[PDB]
Amino acid sequence: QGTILLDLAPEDKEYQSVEEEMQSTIREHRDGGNAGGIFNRYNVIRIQKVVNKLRERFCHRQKEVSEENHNHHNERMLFHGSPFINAIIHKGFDERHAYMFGAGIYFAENSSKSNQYVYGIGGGTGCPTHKDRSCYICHRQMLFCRVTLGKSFLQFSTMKMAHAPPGHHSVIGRPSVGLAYAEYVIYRGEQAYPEYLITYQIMKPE
Ligand SMILES: Cc1ccnc2c(NC(=O)c3ccc(N4C(=O)[C@@H]5[C@H](C4=O)[C@@H]4C=C[C@H]5C4)cc3)cccc12
Ligand SMILES: [Zn+2]
Repeated sequence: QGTILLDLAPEDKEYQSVEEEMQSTIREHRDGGNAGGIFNRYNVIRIQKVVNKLRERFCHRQKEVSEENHNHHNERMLFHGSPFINAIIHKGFDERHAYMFGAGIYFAENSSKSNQYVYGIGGGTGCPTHKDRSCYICHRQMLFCRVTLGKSFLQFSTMKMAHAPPGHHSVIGRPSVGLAYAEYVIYRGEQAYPEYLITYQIMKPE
Protein backbone atom coordinates (compact mmCIF):
# COMPACT_ATOMS: atom_id res chain seq x y z
CA GLN A 1 0.00 0.00 0.00
CA GLY A 2 3.04 2.19 0.58
CA THR A 3 3.56 4.92 3.14
CA ILE A 4 0.65 7.07 4.19
CA LEU A 5 1.47 10.27 5.95
CA LEU A 6 -1.05 11.40 8.53
CA ASP A 7 -1.09 15.00 9.66
CA LEU A 8 -1.19 15.67 13.24
CA ALA A 9 -3.12 18.63 14.46
CA PRO A 10 -1.23 20.98 16.80
CA GLU A 11 -4.12 20.69 19.28
CA ASP A 12 -3.55 16.96 19.46
CA LYS A 13 -1.50 15.90 22.43
CA GLU A 14 0.54 13.61 20.16
CA TYR A 15 1.67 16.69 18.22
CA GLN A 16 2.57 18.61 21.29
CA SER A 17 4.47 15.75 22.78
CA VAL A 18 6.63 15.38 19.71
CA GLU A 19 7.39 19.13 19.36
CA GLU A 20 8.16 19.42 23.06
CA GLU A 21 10.74 16.66 22.87
CA MET A 22 12.34 18.35 19.91
CA GLN A 23 12.35 21.88 21.30
CA SER A 24 13.56 20.86 24.79
CA THR A 25 16.39 18.65 23.61
CA ILE A 26 18.18 21.50 21.94
CA ARG A 27 21.67 21.97 23.32
CA GLU A 28 24.56 24.20 22.33
CA HIS A 29 27.36 22.63 20.55
CA ARG A 30 31.10 23.21 20.63
CA ASP A 31 31.38 24.07 16.98
CA GLY A 32 29.86 27.52 17.38
CA GLY A 33 26.90 26.54 15.21
CA ASN A 34 28.97 25.82 12.12
CA ALA A 35 27.26 22.44 11.31
CA GLY A 36 23.57 22.96 12.13
CA GLY A 37 23.29 26.74 12.33
CA ILE A 38 22.84 29.36 15.04
CA PHE A 39 19.47 29.17 16.74
CA ASN A 40 17.68 28.88 20.06
CA ARG A 41 14.35 27.33 18.86
CA TYR A 42 12.69 25.64 15.87
CA ASN A 43 9.62 26.78 13.99
CA VAL A 44 7.80 23.44 13.74
CA ILE A 45 5.64 23.75 10.72
CA ARG A 46 4.43 20.19 10.30
CA ILE A 47 4.39 16.80 11.99
CA GLN A 48 3.24 13.72 10.20
CA LYS A 49 2.75 10.22 11.46
CA VAL A 50 4.31 7.69 9.11
CA VAL A 51 2.11 4.68 8.35
CA ASN A 52 3.50 1.68 6.55
CA LYS A 53 2.16 -1.79 7.23
CA LEU A 54 7.77 -1.46 7.57
CA ARG A 55 6.01 -1.97 10.89
CA GLU A 56 6.11 -5.72 10.35
CA ARG A 57 9.72 -5.87 9.28
CA PHE A 58 10.33 -3.74 12.45
CA CYS A 59 8.25 -5.88 14.77
CA HIS A 60 9.76 -9.08 13.46
CA ARG A 61 13.27 -7.94 14.13
CA GLN A 62 12.20 -6.69 17.49
CA LYS A 63 11.18 -10.22 18.37
CA GLU A 64 14.62 -11.60 17.38
CA VAL A 65 16.39 -9.01 19.50
CA SER A 66 14.10 -9.74 22.41
CA GLU A 67 14.82 -13.49 22.38
CA GLU A 68 18.50 -12.61 22.13
CA ASN A 69 18.25 -10.16 24.98
CA HIS A 70 16.37 -11.94 27.67
CA ASN A 71 13.12 -10.70 26.43
CA HIS A 72 14.24 -7.06 26.50
CA HIS A 73 14.30 -5.36 23.07
CA ASN A 74 15.25 -2.08 24.77
CA GLU A 75 13.31 0.48 22.70
CA ARG A 76 14.12 4.27 22.82
CA MET A 77 12.49 7.15 20.85
CA LEU A 78 15.37 8.96 19.12
CA PHE A 79 15.94 11.58 16.45
CA HIS A 80 17.46 11.04 13.05
CA GLY A 81 18.83 13.56 10.62
CA SER A 82 20.30 12.99 7.14
CA PRO A 83 19.83 14.08 3.49
CA PHE A 84 17.73 10.96 2.74
CA ILE A 85 14.63 11.44 4.89
CA ASN A 86 12.23 11.11 1.95
CA ALA A 87 13.75 7.81 0.84
CA ILE A 88 13.64 6.52 4.41
CA ILE A 89 9.91 7.21 4.96
CA HIS A 90 9.04 5.24 1.88
CA LYS A 91 11.56 2.42 1.84
CA GLY A 92 12.59 2.32 5.49
CA PHE A 93 16.08 2.62 6.99
CA ASP A 94 18.74 0.78 4.99
CA GLU A 95 22.22 0.02 6.31
CA ARG A 96 23.41 -0.47 2.76
CA HIS A 97 23.18 3.27 2.22
CA ALA A 98 25.35 4.09 5.19
CA TYR A 99 28.39 6.32 4.83
CA MET A 100 33.97 10.00 12.53
CA PHE A 101 31.31 7.81 10.95
CA GLY A 102 31.20 4.10 10.68
CA ALA A 103 28.78 1.97 8.66
CA GLY A 104 25.74 2.50 10.75
CA ILE A 105 22.51 4.50 11.00
CA TYR A 106 22.95 7.21 13.60
CA PHE A 107 20.37 8.54 16.02
CA ALA A 108 20.47 11.04 18.91
CA GLU A 109 18.34 11.93 21.86
CA ASN A 110 19.07 15.62 21.23
CA SER A 111 17.29 17.11 18.19
CA SER A 112 20.00 19.69 17.69
CA LYS A 113 22.58 16.93 17.11
CA SER A 114 20.40 15.30 14.43
CA ASN A 115 19.89 18.81 12.88
CA GLN A 116 23.63 18.95 12.22
CA TYR A 117 23.19 16.05 9.81
CA VAL A 118 20.26 17.29 7.82
CA TYR A 119 22.52 18.59 5.05
CA GLY A 120 25.11 15.90 5.58
CA ILE A 121 28.27 15.28 7.56
CA GLY A 122 29.29 18.45 9.35
CA GLY A 123 26.30 20.11 7.69
CA GLY A 124 27.84 19.61 4.27
CA THR A 125 27.66 22.75 2.14
CA GLY A 126 24.32 23.76 3.72
CA CYS A 127 20.91 24.03 2.03
CA PRO A 128 20.84 23.29 -1.70
CA THR A 129 19.51 26.75 -2.68
CA HIS A 130 21.62 29.15 -0.61
CA LYS A 131 24.42 26.78 0.38
CA ASP A 132 24.00 28.10 3.92
CA ARG A 133 24.30 25.69 6.87
CA SER A 134 22.48 28.22 9.05
CA CYS A 135 19.62 28.85 6.61
CA TYR A 136 16.49 30.16 8.26
CA ILE A 137 14.51 30.03 5.01
CA CYS A 138 14.58 26.44 3.72
CA HIS A 139 12.47 23.79 5.38
CA ARG A 140 14.40 20.98 7.03
CA GLN A 141 13.14 17.53 7.88
CA MET A 142 14.05 15.07 10.63
CA LEU A 143 12.57 11.89 12.04
CA PHE A 144 11.57 10.99 15.58
CA CYS A 145 11.91 7.17 15.55
CA ARG A 146 11.30 3.92 17.48
CA VAL A 147 14.69 2.40 17.82
CA THR A 148 15.27 -1.17 18.96
CA LEU A 149 18.63 -1.05 20.81
CA GLY A 150 18.53 -4.46 22.40
CA LYS A 151 21.87 -5.01 24.10
CA SER A 152 24.01 -1.92 23.50
CA PHE A 153 27.73 -1.95 23.48
CA LEU A 154 29.09 1.27 25.00
CA GLN A 155 32.32 2.90 23.67
CA PHE A 156 34.16 6.17 23.07
CA SER A 157 34.36 6.22 19.28
CA THR A 158 32.28 4.77 16.50
CA MET A 159 34.11 5.73 13.30
CA LYS A 160 35.66 2.27 13.49
CA MET A 161 32.49 0.02 13.46
CA ALA A 162 30.64 -1.93 10.72
CA HIS A 163 28.55 -4.14 13.03
CA ALA A 164 27.58 -4.52 16.61
CA PRO A 165 29.98 -6.72 18.60
CA PRO A 166 28.92 -10.33 19.36
CA GLY A 167 25.87 -10.60 21.58
CA HIS A 168 24.99 -6.94 21.03
CA HIS A 169 22.51 -5.13 18.79
CA SER A 170 23.59 -1.53 18.93
CA VAL A 171 26.51 0.70 19.67
CA ILE A 172 26.41 3.79 21.83
CA GLY A 173 29.28 6.18 21.36
CA ARG A 174 29.64 8.23 24.53
CA PRO A 175 31.29 11.50 25.65
CA SER A 176 35.04 11.80 26.09
CA VAL A 177 37.40 14.84 26.04
CA GLY A 178 35.92 12.93 21.77
CA LEU A 179 32.11 13.32 21.72
CA ALA A 180 29.89 15.92 23.49
CA TYR A 181 26.63 13.95 23.53
CA ALA A 182 25.62 10.35 22.99
CA GLU A 183 25.08 8.93 19.54
CA TYR A 184 23.10 5.70 19.04
CA VAL A 185 24.00 3.43 16.17
CA ILE A 186 22.28 0.47 14.61
CA TYR A 187 23.56 -1.66 11.76
CA ARG A 188 20.26 -3.05 10.50
CA GLY A 189 17.68 -0.75 8.99
CA GLU A 190 14.87 -2.89 10.40
CA GLN A 191 15.74 -1.98 14.02
CA ALA A 192 14.27 1.47 13.51
CA TYR A 193 10.83 2.68 12.47
CA PRO A 194 10.33 6.30 11.21
CA GLU A 195 7.39 7.10 13.50
CA TYR A 196 7.19 10.85 12.96
CA LEU A 197 8.25 13.14 10.12
CA ILE A 198 8.97 16.66 11.32
CA THR A 199 9.09 19.56 8.92
CA TYR A 200 10.76 22.64 10.39
CA GLN A 201 13.07 25.63 10.23
CA ILE A 202 15.70 26.68 12.72
CA MET A 203 14.83 30.19 13.97
CA LYS A 204 17.21 33.15 14.14
CA PRO A 205 17.98 34.31 17.73
CA GLU A 206 15.52 37.18 18.56
C1 LIG B 1 16.97 5.04 -1.88
C2 LIG B 1 17.86 5.56 -0.81
C3 LIG B 1 18.93 6.42 -1.25
C4 LIG B 1 19.87 6.96 -0.26
N1 LIG B 1 19.70 6.60 1.08
C5 LIG B 1 18.66 5.75 1.62
C6 LIG B 1 18.49 5.40 3.05
N2 LIG B 1 19.39 5.90 3.97
C7 LIG B 1 19.56 5.49 5.28
O1 LIG B 1 18.85 4.63 5.81
C8 LIG B 1 20.66 6.15 5.99
C9 LIG B 1 20.68 7.59 6.05
C10 LIG B 1 21.79 8.19 6.73
C11 LIG B 1 22.81 7.34 7.32
N3 LIG B 1 23.83 7.96 7.95
C12 LIG B 1 23.77 8.29 9.30
O2 LIG B 1 22.87 8.14 10.11
C13 LIG B 1 25.13 8.91 9.68
C14 LIG B 1 25.91 8.98 8.34
C15 LIG B 1 24.99 8.34 7.32
O3 LIG B 1 25.30 8.22 6.14
C16 LIG B 1 26.22 10.52 7.96
C17 LIG B 1 24.82 11.18 7.77
C18 LIG B 1 24.03 11.05 8.88
C19 LIG B 1 25.06 10.49 9.87
C20 LIG B 1 26.36 11.05 9.39
C21 LIG B 1 22.79 5.90 7.26
C22 LIG B 1 21.68 5.28 6.58
C23 LIG B 1 17.38 4.55 3.49
C24 LIG B 1 16.45 4.01 2.54
C25 LIG B 1 16.60 4.34 1.12
C26 LIG B 1 17.67 5.18 0.60
ZN1 LIG C 1 18.39 27.88 2.18
